[PDB]
Amino acid sequence: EEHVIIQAEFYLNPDQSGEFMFDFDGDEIFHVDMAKKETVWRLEEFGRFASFEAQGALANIAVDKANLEIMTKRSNYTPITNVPPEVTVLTNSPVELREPNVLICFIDKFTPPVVNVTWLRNGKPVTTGVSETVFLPREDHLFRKFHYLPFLPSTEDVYDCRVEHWGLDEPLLKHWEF
Amino acid sequence: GDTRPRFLEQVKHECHFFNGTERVRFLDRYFYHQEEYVRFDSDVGEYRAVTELGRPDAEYWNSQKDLLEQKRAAVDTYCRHNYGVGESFTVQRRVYPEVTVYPALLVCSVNGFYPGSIEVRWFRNGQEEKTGVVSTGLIQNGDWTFQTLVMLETVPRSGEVYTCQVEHPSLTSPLTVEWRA
Amino acid sequence: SQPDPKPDELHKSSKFTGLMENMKVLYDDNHVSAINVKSIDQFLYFDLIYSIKDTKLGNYDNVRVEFKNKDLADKYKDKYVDVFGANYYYQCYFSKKKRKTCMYGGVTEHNGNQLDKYRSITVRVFEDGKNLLSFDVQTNKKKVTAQELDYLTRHYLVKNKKLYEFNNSPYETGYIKFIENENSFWYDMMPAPGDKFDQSKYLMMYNDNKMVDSKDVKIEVYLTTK
Amino acid sequence: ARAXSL
Repeated sequence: EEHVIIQAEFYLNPDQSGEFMFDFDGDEIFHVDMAKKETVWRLEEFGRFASFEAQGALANIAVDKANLEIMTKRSNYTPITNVPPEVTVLTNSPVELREPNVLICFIDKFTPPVVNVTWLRNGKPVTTGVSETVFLPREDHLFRKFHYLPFLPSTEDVYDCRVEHWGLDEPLLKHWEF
Repeated sequence: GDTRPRFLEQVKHECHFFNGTERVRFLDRYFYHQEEYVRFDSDVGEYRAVTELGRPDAEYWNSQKDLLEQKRAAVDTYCRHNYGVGESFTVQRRVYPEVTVYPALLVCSVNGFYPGSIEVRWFRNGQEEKTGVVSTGLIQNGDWTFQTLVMLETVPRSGEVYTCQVEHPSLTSPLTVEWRA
Repeated sequence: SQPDPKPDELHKSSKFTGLMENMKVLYDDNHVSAINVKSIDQFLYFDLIYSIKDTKLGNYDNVRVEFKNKDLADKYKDKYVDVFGANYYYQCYFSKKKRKTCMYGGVTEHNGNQLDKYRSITVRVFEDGKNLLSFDVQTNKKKVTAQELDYLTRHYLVKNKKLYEFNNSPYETGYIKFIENENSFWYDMMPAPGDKFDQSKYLMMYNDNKMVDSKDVKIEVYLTTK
Repeated sequence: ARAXSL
């Protein structure tokens, strides 16, 4: 291999949540917002170079739901075993005071694809300019996910990426500080 | 917390490319939770159950000739087609790395590059350092950029010159950052 | 409430190069109509699936009703309701648990919303500022979705004013304004510019399940000729 | 881009 393009989809019950995305060498090209029925390019620039009929994706998710029900029954209602995420917090760039950076909360190797991620600055939740990716597929078929918190490095701030997942008894907090 | 049973269905339509699009392998994979139960491998040409729970599907799907016909043409109408469509901003994507050297133990942080293929070497007085070099490995930032840190444990001599050199597809020649003790 | 259409804000039919037929069919004879039904399933958390038979031409047995949010779906999930909406088939997809159609909003609780006789709502049509046609549309619902009234209004206009034709429209611009107690809001009646018309995306404007009081609503249609 | 689920 040189490259691998994967159209990954999933449907989860009872959550009734679904996802449809394209992955290139591990990076998300785009995913479909099934409610707004729009293609969400991982990098805006992508939308200027290619196109995709987001709505076509609902056909797949509809089949996936149908298949899930068939398989659910076939497995005699065997549920998924939660697999807790290993969480890592790093910066996207070397840290320098007064130089904007981004805290990256890498949530890896987990399932089911449902997680609550909160950023805490000095023990308090911070939402300012945060962003995240949808659930990215792994070759072992667990999931990866990224959460981002732009921030201005300070010797007086401490951060924590708090991750809630059914594989964990309590929220997992990954700390970061200058 | 919510302990209600969860049931997950995953489907992955994979396109594996070799030497450009010379060789392409298409995989139509179906998973129940994390367990793949049925798949269509273009190198095989038909759906094959991966677990007994898949047999039912592999049978009904191979029974549809218009269906197998579609899947067998997938390497072209799907994989090669999409490869062509996204080639310029995926396959040809080249973002150069920024290299930062700072005293930790010297740290060479290479950031924001794409693709992942990269070579980062530590030099001391013009000689490559092999022993005492540790790398965090390739790190995917999740935004189509990578980063990696290569550390060098050393004891500089008077005015010792350390050099972090990076080679990457985006650059014509190595990118060098020299730090003098 | 909502400021009237600003200059160049309304879609120009001339700027639409696809087939207006695709817009026309959304306001032709066919539409979804169900009285006193309860959702029997859900595809995604923001929709509800109803078992509704196409009795005019049997094109479907199930209807997917998508809402702007999970709250709306939850609000009506276990309620017996009346469903009325402009439906579509292209890009209509959903899994249940011989065929199907989709629509947005168009849901009102049945009980306590019925009128013993049909109530008329006046529609005044303006063509380049001139009111050449005015007619009433009927509903036996105390609270009706703007979608239903919009559909009834446009359908009458398609038959009588050729609002939408196969290729394009005799009207350049067009918007339907709903007025209720010195408060109003409107919808752009023309397709977005371009060679293609996305029925599902256009109809998505009805996913807020917006309703009006049939007793106090008034309708005004402003069309500009070409 | 072309989408490819049975």
